[PDB]
Amino acid sequence: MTGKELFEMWKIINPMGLLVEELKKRNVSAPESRLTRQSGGTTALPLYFVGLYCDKKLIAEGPGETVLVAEEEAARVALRKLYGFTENRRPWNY
Amino acid sequence: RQWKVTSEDLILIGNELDLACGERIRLEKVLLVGADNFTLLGKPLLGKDLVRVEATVIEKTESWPRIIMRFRKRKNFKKKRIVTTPQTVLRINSIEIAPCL
Amino acid sequence: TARGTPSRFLASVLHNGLGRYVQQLQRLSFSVSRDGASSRGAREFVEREVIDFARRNPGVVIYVNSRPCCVPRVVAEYLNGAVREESIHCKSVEEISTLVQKLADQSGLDVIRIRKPFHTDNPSIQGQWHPFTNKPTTFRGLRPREVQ
Amino acid sequence: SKAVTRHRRVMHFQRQKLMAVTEYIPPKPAIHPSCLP
Amino acid sequence: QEERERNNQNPWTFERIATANMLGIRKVLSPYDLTHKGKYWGKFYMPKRV
Amino acid sequence: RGRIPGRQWIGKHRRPRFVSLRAKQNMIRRLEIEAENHYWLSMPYMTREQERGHAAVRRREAFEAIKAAATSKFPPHRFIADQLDHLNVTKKWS
Amino acid sequence: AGGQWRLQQGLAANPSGYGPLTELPDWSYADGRPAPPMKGQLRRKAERETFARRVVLLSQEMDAGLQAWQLRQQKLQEEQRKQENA
Amino acid sequence: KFTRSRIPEKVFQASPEDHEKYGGDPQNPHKLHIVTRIKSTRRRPYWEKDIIKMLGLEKAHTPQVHKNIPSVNAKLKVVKHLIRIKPLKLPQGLPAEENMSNTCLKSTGELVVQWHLKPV
Amino acid sequence: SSFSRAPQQWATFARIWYLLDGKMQPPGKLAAMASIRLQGLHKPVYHALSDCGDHVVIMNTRHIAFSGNKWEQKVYSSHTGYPGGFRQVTAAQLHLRDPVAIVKLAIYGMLPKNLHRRTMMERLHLFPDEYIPEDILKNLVEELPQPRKIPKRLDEYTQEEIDAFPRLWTPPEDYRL
Amino acid sequence: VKCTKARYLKKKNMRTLWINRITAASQEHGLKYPALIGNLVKCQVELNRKVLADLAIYEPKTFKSLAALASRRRHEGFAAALGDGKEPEGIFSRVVQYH
RNA sequence: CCGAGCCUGGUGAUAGCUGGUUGUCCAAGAUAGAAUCUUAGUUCAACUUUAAAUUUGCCCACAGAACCCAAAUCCCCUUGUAAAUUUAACUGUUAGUCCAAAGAGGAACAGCUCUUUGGACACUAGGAAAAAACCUUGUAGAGAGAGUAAAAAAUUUAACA
Ligand SMILES: [Mg+2]
Ligand SMILES: [Mg+2]
Ligand SMILES: [Mg+2]
Ligand SMILES: [Mg+2]
Ligand SMILES: [Mg+2]
Ligand SMILES: [Mg+2]
Ligand SMILES: [Mg+2]
Ligand SMILES: [Mg+2]
Ligand SMILES: [Mg+2]
Ligand SMILES: [Mg+2]
Ligand SMILES: [Mg+2]
Ligand SMILES: [Zn+2]
Repeated sequence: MTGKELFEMWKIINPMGLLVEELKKRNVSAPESRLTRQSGGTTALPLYFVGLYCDKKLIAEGPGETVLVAEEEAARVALRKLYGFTENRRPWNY
Repeated sequence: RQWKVTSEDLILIGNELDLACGERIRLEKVLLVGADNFTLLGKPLLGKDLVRVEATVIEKTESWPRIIMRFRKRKNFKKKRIVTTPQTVLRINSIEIAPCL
Repeated sequence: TARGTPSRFLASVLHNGLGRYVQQLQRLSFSVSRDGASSRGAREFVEREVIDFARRNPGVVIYVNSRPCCVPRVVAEYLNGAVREESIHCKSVEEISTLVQKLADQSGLDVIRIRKPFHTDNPSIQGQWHPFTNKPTTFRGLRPREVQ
Repeated sequence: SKAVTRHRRVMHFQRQKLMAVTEYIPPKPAIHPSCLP
Repeated sequence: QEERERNNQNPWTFERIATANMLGIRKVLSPYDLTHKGKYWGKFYMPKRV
Repeated sequence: RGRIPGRQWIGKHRRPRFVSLRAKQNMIRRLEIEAENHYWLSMPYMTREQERGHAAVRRREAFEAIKAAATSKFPPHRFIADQLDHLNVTKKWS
Repeated sequence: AGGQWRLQQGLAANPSGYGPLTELPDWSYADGRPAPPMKGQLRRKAERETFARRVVLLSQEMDAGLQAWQLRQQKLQEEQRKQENA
Repeated sequence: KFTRSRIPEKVFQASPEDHEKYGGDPQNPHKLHIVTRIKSTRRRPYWEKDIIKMLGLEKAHTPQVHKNIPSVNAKLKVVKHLIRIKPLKLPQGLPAEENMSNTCLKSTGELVVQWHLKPV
Repeated sequence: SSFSRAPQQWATFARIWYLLDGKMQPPGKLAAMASIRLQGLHKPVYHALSDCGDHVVIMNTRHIAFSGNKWEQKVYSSHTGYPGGFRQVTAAQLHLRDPVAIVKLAIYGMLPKNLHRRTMMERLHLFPDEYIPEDILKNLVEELPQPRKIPKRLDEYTQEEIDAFPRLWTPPEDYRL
Repeated sequence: VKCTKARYLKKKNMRTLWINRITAASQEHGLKYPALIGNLVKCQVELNRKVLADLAIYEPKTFKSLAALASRRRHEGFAAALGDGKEPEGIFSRVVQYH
């Protein structure tokens, strides 16, 4: 299991909806998605960064081809941050 | 030769270490250690008590055959040599830092 | 030569080092001849050293055919299904001892050019570089030379 | 060629390196001897 | 020219380098150059040289 | 346009090489090292007569060792063991 | 890079030359046992030992030669005294 | 024509400014030279080449010890431009037989008899 | 990081639209900066095999300035291919006929001589004056600074600077001036 | 023959690539490679160019920390150029003595 | 296909001349000249090579080496080093180019020719643009290590009582 990341082991649909319902479980504000940086909006290979802000403070951001893909990727990042399966997490002890 | 390594990662070394495969060893020299929010630099290398980097030997193998040809033109000077160097594989099992600072 | 010869990235079988290390050589199959000056070294080796070798390596299994053969050979099967045969024709006892021991130490995957001398499945800590890491933002995120 | 020539015989690179190192660097104080004194 | 050769702040002079042979420059030089130190090159005469 | 006669680094007319501060500073540091060598070669420790006859014994011993090594030349020895071991080519199991 | 700085400070021009960056052991057993010395360090130690032996040999030879010169001049003085006695 | 050059003896007479510069006391002079070959013996005459291998400087940047005596200073003058010379000075006294092993050079010409390879 | 593979790769090797104003800036170092940004050396993930180039937009190439009498001394020369087709034009003539060609040629020279030079010159963009098409100034990121500052003129020096600057000499009153 | 002679140009090309990458990151953080590496050596960190480039890529925070270290060492060296002695040595310019 | 036919044979004519000369790996190794119907070759010397015997071989410190009309050299104990001489057996090199220096010839021309000292090339590598001969640099491999070597030209010029 070491190499494989979480959303590569476990498939999800509507990850931003999952994130919203989890934040409602935790009783925090519904976050809003806002693009932070972008380049090539008119270009055929655009690049966007979408951050998810709860109570006007960011907890996750994600890159993407389009705004929607960047948004769902940022939701995925937030889910990783919550569940503690980040790539910067403590390795498995032996 | 300097490497950067983490846990559960492989490295290859161009010589044999006189160690049975599967055996664990502690790496003494450490030029640097770093986490997501901080880093520890040496002058040049860090203290022994500070770090604990452990690596297990996985494999000892002859490198793929390297050809070397020496050729000089219109002098009838041509020669081949095919060499296979020994090389060993290590896996970094664990990295730990001490409260000492 | 590298371009004619195939290549591969460094990798291990089942991440052999993390948990318990395992002897990745399943099996050895010697084929030696009773007669034949070529096989005298192999015969002496199977006489004296192979015993202690098997005692040292219980996980591996050793088969000896001992049939007529002009060239004595040795086959080695690994966990990966990789087969590797070497001809020990006119080879001394210590030579084939080193040969067998390095076969045991070897991993069951082809020896060919290795691109990188390392492998990090989690290379990125502190975040991988992207163009927008080391440049600041703008008030209200305004592009250069735009009113609103 | 000969040592003595009508033209100025081109010298060896080390020779002209030496001649380019050895010069009369005119010494004067940091202050010009007209404006200040 | 005498006060020039006395006043040059350059620590290095053709006299010194040639009479010492500190870089094997005797290869490139002539045996007469150590007396024709810098002023001469063949028939010519470069007074600015010292 | 811009060519020059013959080979460009030999003959009556050749390509004019020019010096640079790089070369100047390099050679002046070399001859600075050489001047330090002059200084250290000055200031001897002993004189000729003090230096005359102290290493004669060592030089004599070295030369006598060379003499012995040169005189000590013979064929190697021959052994019944190394002659008979060739019989072991027809070894075979009963 | 920085070779002149290292020399001015007293360190080797190349950090690979000498110092703790290379002379220390690069690995030890996890049990804390010491590993055997590396071949490079072994040959460097042998070289340094021969170096020191040669230094000592030269110093001893030359100071013995100077002492021999001294006592020869002393014997010369003594035999001049003997002459003036004769 | 090119021939091996004789050096005037007056060249090797240090002045007080040179003494104050290089830190060499004419009284109580050193006795051992460390020598390191800096330039290629190639593109040099056979006498320089053979004197180099005589002194034992066939490899470059490999320090060799020699005596500070005229018979050796002669060769060192012949090939002074191929080599760097510095004195050998040590505070810890000559290496004893117990400390033959743990010796160490320094780039400053020092020869230390104990090498703890550890900071203060 | 905690990013997925393809989006992380995309964000890492994405292209950037740099913007530069050439108002009295020299085409030499303008093209230097542009060539660096186009080759992708500024990216620490640079490798020639990987096309890590970036788009660049220059403005006011008409209002560029040389150092010296370059406008007269410099000559851009080209051969049409036919006999008598060898023609030289001073930078002044070449600017008057095409204000973009000077910086274009400067960059074409700074760039390496491989087949990627033409692609990088395609990614590049030039505009004679302060005007950009909507999409092109919409898909921008940042304006990297100019290499040289522009010295101030007398009509620009405020009065307090002039007053703070001291007077250096006293004229005699009897003088026409 | 070209396979065997390609090894040295492999070494050279990869060093040139490491230096290019480090120069890029350095001028991205305001510095440049000569000053950066000189100051690192002065502060006694012998981190070769391959790991420096790998840190520039995968670990930009550590790399810009090192660049800040280098720049501060530059400013300390300039203070030393102003007054060589007769002053307190830089806190980072200090060296560790080995024996 | 007649300055004297063609076929066969001698005849595998001869050729100091041209061309060609077959498996792997390692090592040592370009060298003053003389005679010759001889200068496109050869014999001797010299150099190189192999195996042996013995001891001095190289660097060199004072002293020493012409009246006539300079760089350096010969000899040379010490010292630093490890080579040298002789014996035995051959082969091969004996049509050579540039740089620096001293000269001769020629025009104080030649990428010109002739002698001497040294270096390089005809062996690898980096540089000077490509480059035989210039500068750094030599003893052999693997490295995705590091310190260095030689190494990038500067110049704008004329008033006058
Ligand atoms: Mg001449
Ligand atoms: Mg030509
Ligand atoms: Mg006829
Ligand atoms: Mg007919
Ligand atoms: Mg014939
Ligand atoms: Mg032929
Ligand atoms: Mg050889
Ligand atoms: Mg002939
Ligand atoms: Mg003698
Ligand atoms: Mg000629
Ligand atoms: Mg000629
Ligand atoms: Zn003034």
